[PDB]
Amino acid sequence: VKAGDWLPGFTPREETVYVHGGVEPDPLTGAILPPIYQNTTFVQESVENYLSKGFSYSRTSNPTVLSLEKKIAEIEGGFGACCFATGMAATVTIFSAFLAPGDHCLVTNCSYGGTNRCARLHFSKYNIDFEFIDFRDPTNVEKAIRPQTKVVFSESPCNPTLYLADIEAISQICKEKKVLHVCDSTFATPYMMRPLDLGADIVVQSTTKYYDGHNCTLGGAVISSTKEIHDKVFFLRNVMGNIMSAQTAFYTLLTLKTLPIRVEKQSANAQKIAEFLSKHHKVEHVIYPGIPSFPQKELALKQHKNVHGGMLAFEVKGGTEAGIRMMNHVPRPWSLCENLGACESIITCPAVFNMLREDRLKVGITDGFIRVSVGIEDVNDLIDGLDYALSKA
Amino acid sequence: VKAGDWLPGFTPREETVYVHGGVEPDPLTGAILPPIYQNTTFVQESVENYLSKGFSYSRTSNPTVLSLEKKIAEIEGGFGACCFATGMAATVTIFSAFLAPGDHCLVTNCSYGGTNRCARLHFSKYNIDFEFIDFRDPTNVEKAIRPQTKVVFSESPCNPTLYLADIEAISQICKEKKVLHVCDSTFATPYMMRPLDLGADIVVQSTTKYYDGHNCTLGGAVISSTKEIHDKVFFLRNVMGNIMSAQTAFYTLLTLKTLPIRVEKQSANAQKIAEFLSKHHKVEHVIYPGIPSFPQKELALKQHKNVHGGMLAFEVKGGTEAGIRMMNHVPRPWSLCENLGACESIITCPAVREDRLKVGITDGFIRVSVGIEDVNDLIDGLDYALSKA
Amino acid sequence: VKAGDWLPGFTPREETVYVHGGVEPDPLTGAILPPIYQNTTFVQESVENYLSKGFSYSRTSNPTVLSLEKKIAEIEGGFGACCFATGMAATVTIFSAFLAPGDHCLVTNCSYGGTNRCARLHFSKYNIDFEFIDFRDPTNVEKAIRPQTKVVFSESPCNPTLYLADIEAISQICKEKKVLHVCDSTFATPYMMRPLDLGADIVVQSTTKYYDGHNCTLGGAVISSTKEIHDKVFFLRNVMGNIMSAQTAFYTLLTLKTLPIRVEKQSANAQKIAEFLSKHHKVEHVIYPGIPSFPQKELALKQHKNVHGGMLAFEVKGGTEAGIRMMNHVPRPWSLCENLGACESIITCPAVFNMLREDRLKVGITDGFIRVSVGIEDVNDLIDGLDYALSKA
Amino acid sequence: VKAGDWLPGFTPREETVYVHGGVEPDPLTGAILPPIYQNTTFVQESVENYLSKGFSYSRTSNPTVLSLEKKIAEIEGGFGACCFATGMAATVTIFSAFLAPGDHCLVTNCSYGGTNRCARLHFSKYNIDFEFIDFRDPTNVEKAIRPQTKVVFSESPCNPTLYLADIEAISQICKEKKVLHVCDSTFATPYMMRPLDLGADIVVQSTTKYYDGHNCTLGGAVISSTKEIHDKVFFLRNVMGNIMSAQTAFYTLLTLKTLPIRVEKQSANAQKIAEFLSKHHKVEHVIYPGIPSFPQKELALKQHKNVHGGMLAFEVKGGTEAGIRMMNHVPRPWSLCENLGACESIITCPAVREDRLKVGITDGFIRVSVGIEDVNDLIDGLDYALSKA
Ligand SMILES: *Cc1c(COP(=O)(O)O)cnc(C)c1O
Ligand SMILES: *Cc1c(COP(=O)(O)O)cnc(C)c1O
Ligand SMILES: *Cc1c(COP(=O)(O)O)cnc(C)c1O
Ligand SMILES: *Cc1c(COP(=O)(O)O)cnc(C)c1O
Repeated sequence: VKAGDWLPGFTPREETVYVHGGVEPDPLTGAILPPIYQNTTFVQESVENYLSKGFSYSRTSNPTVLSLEKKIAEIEGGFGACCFATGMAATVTIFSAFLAPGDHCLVTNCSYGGTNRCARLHFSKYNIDFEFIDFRDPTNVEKAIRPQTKVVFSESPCNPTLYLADIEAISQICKEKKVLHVCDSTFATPYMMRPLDLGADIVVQSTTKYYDGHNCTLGGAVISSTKEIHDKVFFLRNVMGNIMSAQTAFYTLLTLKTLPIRVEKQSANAQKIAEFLSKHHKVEHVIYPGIPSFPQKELALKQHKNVHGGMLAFEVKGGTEAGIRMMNHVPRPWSLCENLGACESIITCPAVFNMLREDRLKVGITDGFIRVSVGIEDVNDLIDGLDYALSKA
Repeated sequence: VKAGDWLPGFTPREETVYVHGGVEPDPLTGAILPPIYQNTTFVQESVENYLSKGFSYSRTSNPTVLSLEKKIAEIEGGFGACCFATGMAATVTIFSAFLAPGDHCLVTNCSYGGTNRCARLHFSKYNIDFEFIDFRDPTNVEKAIRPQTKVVFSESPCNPTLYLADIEAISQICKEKKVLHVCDSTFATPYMMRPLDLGADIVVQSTTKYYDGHNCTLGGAVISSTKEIHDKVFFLRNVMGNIMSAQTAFYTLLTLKTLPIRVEKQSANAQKIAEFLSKHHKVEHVIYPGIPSFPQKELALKQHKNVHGGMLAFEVKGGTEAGIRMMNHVPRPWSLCENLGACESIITCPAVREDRLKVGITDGFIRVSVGIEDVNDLIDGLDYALSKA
Repeated sequence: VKAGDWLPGFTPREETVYVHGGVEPDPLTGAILPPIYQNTTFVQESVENYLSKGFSYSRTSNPTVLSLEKKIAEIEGGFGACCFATGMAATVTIFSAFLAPGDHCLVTNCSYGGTNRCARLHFSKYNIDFEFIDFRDPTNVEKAIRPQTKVVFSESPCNPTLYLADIEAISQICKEKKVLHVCDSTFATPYMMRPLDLGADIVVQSTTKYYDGHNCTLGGAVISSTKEIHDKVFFLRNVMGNIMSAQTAFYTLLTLKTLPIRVEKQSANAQKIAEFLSKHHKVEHVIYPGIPSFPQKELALKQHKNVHGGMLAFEVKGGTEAGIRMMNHVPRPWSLCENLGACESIITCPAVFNMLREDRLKVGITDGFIRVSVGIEDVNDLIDGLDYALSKA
Repeated sequence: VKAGDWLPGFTPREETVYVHGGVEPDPLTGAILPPIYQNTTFVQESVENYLSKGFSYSRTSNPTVLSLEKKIAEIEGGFGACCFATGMAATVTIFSAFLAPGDHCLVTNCSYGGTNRCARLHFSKYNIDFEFIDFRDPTNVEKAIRPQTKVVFSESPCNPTLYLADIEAISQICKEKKVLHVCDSTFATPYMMRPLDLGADIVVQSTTKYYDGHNCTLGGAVISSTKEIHDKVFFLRNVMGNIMSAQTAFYTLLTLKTLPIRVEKQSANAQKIAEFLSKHHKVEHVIYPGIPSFPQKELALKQHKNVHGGMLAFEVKGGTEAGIRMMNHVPRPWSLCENLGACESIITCPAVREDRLKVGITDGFIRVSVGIEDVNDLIDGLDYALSKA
């Protein structure tokens, strides 16, 4: 074994895979990072040697994007990954590939807003029936499967309610039923939970959130457990032209290296903040998978590795008015905006940042429902700011 | 009127719009170029001031992408534009927005391969009927329109045959029929043909090609004639997650500035190369709108402005094997690859299928993208290559 | 000869060199554009194979920067090129390499402000004597050469007066005198004049201006006629750590492709604008190498190929007050700012955008002296805006 | 105090400054990250409003670079910071600004190679006398100060020996002597040592190393304790044309956010690797501030905060050939290259010169940059490599 070779028969440990996975020094120059292939087209040597060097057009595939895809397939435990302009585009590509008119698709009722909206507002017009059910109980899913069900789409934890789905149990049901199991583990990251290890057929990620974790790029990823699934997604990406760009792939290859340490820090910070809010006289409920009153504590302890994540939610006593005063008074370092998973701590109120009382209520997004993405700042500053805002609420 | 203002009541001339349309110096700093908003989210000042600064999340809209969209809307003469990760995503978004199960869509039979394939192989599974017809006679279009027809999709010039479609007549037909006319004018560029000026309801562009013209970025654009259409596209883009990145948009804002002079040069070179090939004994036919042998020269002279474009095609005597030997022996500066519209001259023979000769792509059919190299190097390379055919 | 080879024994024509010079498809993937080597360090195969792949540290050299350097050396007719963070850094590196205390350096008295300032304010403290003389007459230079003269630094055309220097004649003198001839041909571009073809030893370029021509990047280049000179510059760049970045190199590799067509359009526009101003009753003098009253018309016709450039200057009747009203009233498309050579037409007043009357007068930068960089907009818009501003002056 | 404001009278804690220092949401859009001002010039509103928006030309200053400079000034506790294309340009600019013919400058004898070489081989031709001495005893510094001495240049820890300099004592010596103290704390990072807090007049940083920590960018920074010093540096940077690019500054603004957790991890790994090597029979000596065998452990415990850093060094028994065989057989995840401070673990043996052993770099001297990989992979690779020594 020489410098540049890995030791044979060794599987690199996890953090090493985050640092190096799917990437070796440039063969041509030894460049330690992958060069950015900011180019549209790739010259062919001859008609007979078409694609011999593996590339022809970046809408189809691109060397930088491919390096990122390989690293992501390694980190998530999948056969192959496909990288997309956004997480919404990865989601939409799954829905586009595996559903046809007359098909049934069970979706967690607490899915990300955008996922729900793309299902109801758009894909339903193709006479695809999306049924949104409670995924907390796996028997609910098992018995909601119909003969037209082709896809079961789980999310865990859920955006923003933080409800968990038992991925292993649902995967068990879907295998027995011969149904595709797709799971959106954006809130979890592979550091906390890898649905493909838990039996999922497909994982969808918004790399915008934690993969990036820097509020820098948009991106999506579809990680497939088999070559058939992977090739289907690959084909449809080429057709829908929603592939990720080389520059975004570079950014994400760079930010993935620190995902484990980032998520550890965010999660410790979030554990402390959730405990603080748990004791606060102005706070009505606190949802965080790591505090002992979490209603799905057992599933969390079963399913979450290392951490319980950077996301939490709470409710301020007083209702919408108090929540709004609180939001309007949360100071820096906090940011009042959308997105999550970033180094920068973010706070938002999903119910004021278009629908009706009863929907957001049945969903769990109450009127004072504040969603919180914890970053890597000093937790004492973050709690100072929350405490101030709360005294103002 | 002081420094930094456009004169009220005056309209910039064409090239000025390419340089400056949709962009002003940065209000905060005066930066002559718009900064790159390489950021995903935008901080809101309060709950009630939500969106007061115009942005929330870059998947929905981004300032750099918006400046490019304003430029493109100005260049193509439309109400609004939306920018996409690719031309194929733009096309797909039109299909997704304006078709439903049971609808009918007429598509030019000589469309870009990708368009034909996403229609026939994906959207057709939603029980959408795509009919491919010959758009060279607008009477065909008029006769083929059904009551379920929602979209007529033209492309002019066509890839790779360079067939032309009469955008104005087709638009009058669709207006009378209240059907949406979408035109893919990627091969023309707005510098030679603007379908919105000719009555098209929507324009689709692969900005990858000429807008970029540098082999650098991928991109797509949908330019909408009306606010209703543009709002629909915008909403669907947000739902599809196929918006263009801010970095890409910065690149394209940069490269658009030289589109007029780039296309002037490419078309000069293309005219010269077409005349050269028109005389070569190894060459069966030459297709370029700028030579008298062009079948649709009347429509060409009516519809094309400034130039006849950087794209041409030609047939080499001897069929597929001849074309292949030529390709294998085309020297630099030519590049054998995909893509078109670049400063780098590109040659390809898409053949290397009885529906090919129905789509007009024959055995020795060679599509040629003329760049801005010295035309003598390009012609000398072509002449050598042909000596090996 | 196969696809990917050039025809043997052919020298590619000029515009072809701008499009392709110093760049071939990526050997590894066939990528038509050079990949961006956004990386600091390059992995070595072994101790004995150190530098075998040619790179180790991007402060010293970088593959993207090297591609740009090769293209630039081709376009300018030099042995080798060295690319720098800015044009000021290239200039400073020349001054740093070839002057020592006690040395004499003749500089054109109408050099770029920054060049003059770095000479007087900084390098003079090393007891280097910079003598600034009129370069319009080559005999002035010949007879101003002293035994301590090591460097003759010409600029042509000059920023902003547009004075020309007879590069061939000065090169002749410097050869006979055994003195280094450096020429800053930023205003000219190699499309109009290549001092290395005219006998210069070194060419300095601010690639910020026309190489870029898009107001996008900063950059500098030093093109050396011999390997000795080139290696000296290379060493000193590594030591002073002012190399250009891979990303800026990519941008410039991309913008160089259109330099010929850009400069043709800018120059036609500038010829028209200079004629218009030549006829304008509010304009006192107009300087443009292309109009028939240019005082150095003969040298211009001798020395300029294809074009007379995008730069012009004029003076408004009325003095500083009229000039200021005019500047304050020039509308878009014009931009009131610094820089030049860009697609965007730019106007500025060097004498109000810190010194004294008599210096700016002896220099030629009069009080109403407006410098104009013409872009590629529609010339009718540009003349409309100038005419408006002038009616306002 | 509403959303978007810092509480008046409060000072952010350390890690918060790494995330947020010197940056606010974009006033125009609310963009949570500052846009990239990839532009050369800035449009002025009028002749008299010249510079009213703060910018004119990116060689002189640029908004992205300025936001990074504000962050860095906050992190290092200085009046101001200027950013440069590289660490070497920062060092060079200090030498250019503060030395003149006939001046004297004391420089640590175990400085980074580049610093020693730009002094001995370039600036010495301006009749500037550079004296290289042993900074481990501040009495040496005090005794070596001449009336022509203008700059004392310390570096702590030193590259590659990891010698420490007592920044506080040296600063007191230079204060009494009214000589400028510049400290290159590149190896320490402000997370472990901030020389400005210890009395240094100037800090120089290669942001290439830990500030970046990703092997991505080159960069330098000069942090000035006073406005006089900072204005001098700024003026000279404008004259030298060696400012940092806006894109680089964007990258570094990004990577700085994780510097604390990166360095925490690297130093944990480094402590474990040093303890491992301290026990290996093939290893002569191990140099890491965090083990009891460290000669300057008292100064280490006094001057280092939080961690003892990601850098270590060690000597392999058998000399140069042993070190070389080890290097040739260090496996992945290790990278054999230059640079340090990255998430990617890097190893090198700078030897492959009687002044080497005067500068303390022996035959089997191996400098090691510990990244954030799993320490077991790193130790296993080192153990194999050593089995081949
Ligand atoms: C944000 C999100 C998405 C959408 O991904 P984008 O990158 O914003 O398009 C999908 N799933 C979850 C859980 C998400 O949070
Ligand atoms: C290439 C092309 C497209 C597709 O655009 P992409 O950017 O490659 O996805 C659409 N129409 C035409 C005419 C095209 O040539
Ligand atoms: C602008 C200029 C320079 C300086 O180059 P920068 O890129 O601005 O540092 C040098 N010479 C001339 C003629 C110039 O115009
Ligand atoms: C590398 C280094 C430098 C030089 O910085 P660059 O960015 O490589 O130019 C200066 N000081 C130390 C300690 C260094 O290690």
